[PDB]
Amino acid sequence: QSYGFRPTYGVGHQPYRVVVLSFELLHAPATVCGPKKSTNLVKNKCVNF
Amino acid sequence: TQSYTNSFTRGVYYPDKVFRSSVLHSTQ
Repeated sequence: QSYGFRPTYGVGHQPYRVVVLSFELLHAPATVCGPKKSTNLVKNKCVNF
Repeated sequence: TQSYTNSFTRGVYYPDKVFRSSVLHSTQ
């Protein structure tokens, strides 16, 4: 049923465009990642991976 | 046509992407 909007409406009735981001961060091949520079890989030495 | 059968033991996959060895892990 109709969901019309009027500018004269006060708070709590004005339209509220919403975008919700769903994440699935888990042990799986990662495709979306942040802007962190990749460094060279080192073996047989203690590092903060 | 149509007929019935017994599934035996089958239809088991890897629920998760993590790796295990000599582990008796259980999952729901």
